[PDB]
Amino acid sequence: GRPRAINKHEQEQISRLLEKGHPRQQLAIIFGIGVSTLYRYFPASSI
DNA sequence: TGTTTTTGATAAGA
DNA sequence: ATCTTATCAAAAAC
Repeated sequence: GRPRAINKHEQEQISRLLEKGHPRQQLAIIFGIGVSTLYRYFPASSI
């Protein structure tokens, strides 16, 4: 199968950053993954 | 060349 | 312009 873009570690962190107000576009770029992926891992309707 | 799993563009959104 | 969501083709792995 294909590996995940972010490990469970990165998920807790990104989750945090997102709650702290970091723009998904910025996080995408930095972690080198796609904005759509972030919206999947963390629905807007969940922050 | 083949399956699986997850990625990421993308279109649509009373 | 923005933001979000689910879809779906295919990249990534083996």
